[PDB]
Amino acid sequence: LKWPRDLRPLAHHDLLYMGQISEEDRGDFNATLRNFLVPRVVGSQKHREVREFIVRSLKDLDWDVEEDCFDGQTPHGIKPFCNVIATLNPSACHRLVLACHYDSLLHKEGTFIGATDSAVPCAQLLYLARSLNGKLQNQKTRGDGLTLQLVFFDGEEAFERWSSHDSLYGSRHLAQKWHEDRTSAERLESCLERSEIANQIDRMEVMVLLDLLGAENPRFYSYFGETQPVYRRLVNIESRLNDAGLMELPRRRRRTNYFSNSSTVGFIEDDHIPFLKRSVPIVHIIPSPFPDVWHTLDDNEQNLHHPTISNLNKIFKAFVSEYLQL
Ligand SMILES: [Zn+2]
Repeated sequence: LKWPRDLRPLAHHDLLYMGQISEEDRGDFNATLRNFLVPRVVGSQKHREVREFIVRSLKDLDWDVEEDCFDGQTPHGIKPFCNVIATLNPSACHRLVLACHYDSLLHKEGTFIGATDSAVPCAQLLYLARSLNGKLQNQKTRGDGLTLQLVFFDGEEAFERWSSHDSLYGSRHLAQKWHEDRTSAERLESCLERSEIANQIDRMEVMVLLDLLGAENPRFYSYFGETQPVYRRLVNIESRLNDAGLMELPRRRRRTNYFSNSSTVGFIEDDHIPFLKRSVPIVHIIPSPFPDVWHTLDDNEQNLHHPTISNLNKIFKAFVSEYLQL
């Protein structure tokens, strides 16, 4: 089966531009990232501050922002949860959805920053919205029926031992909410010819979920055959960036190889699951293996690898540009 949207290769000019960074771009990203490098456990003041910062940053860019708030039972009692959904053009039928979670694990051993999990992904999504703002606002005027949507899930982490009932609180809630929210092509702006739209979940054209990013030398694989055409664009973009000499490497004459051209046999539970169960196509941008710092007190700021983060930001910027033809 072909991808429902013909995927036009990024022109060289655009690839080079998406692959550059000024030191002020680096500084802008780091400034954004500092806002997330704090404990943000569900129910806490800093958690509320982080949500407020996400919401304000995106409202300031003239995105439509929904705070999807609810209370849910947990092994620790009733807890408040608030997903944040930012949509560049609400009326556009189809959404390229980029996602991550913004809560941090309540770690039994002490204060836990969750720098890779997922403070960096949070910052990457905001940095994309900020750095591509002009181009995105231009794209929004086309009436082409496609837009960008950013979802910051709350309550990804378990309070106790990960289970179907203790984990993915925000994503389980949102997927069900959108599945039950009925709509059709006539109510929406420029749906593709062959689109079957019965509810809001059908408008998610593909969900690209970023998680556990920020450690050196991540290895990604295509986890879903369904989105192999999309995944292959990340492979190609990374290859073109290396060919252009636009990746930061430790030594001359090396290449990044983050996006492997293989598939793996690996089952990961994450925020994508409740959407996958409802036929949303998923690209899961998560390393295999997980970073060594995963769910340890060492998942902190100093253990981030900034050259890797810069390289990923170039891939992601080029990918959004290519998908939306910015
Ligand atoms: Zn985690």
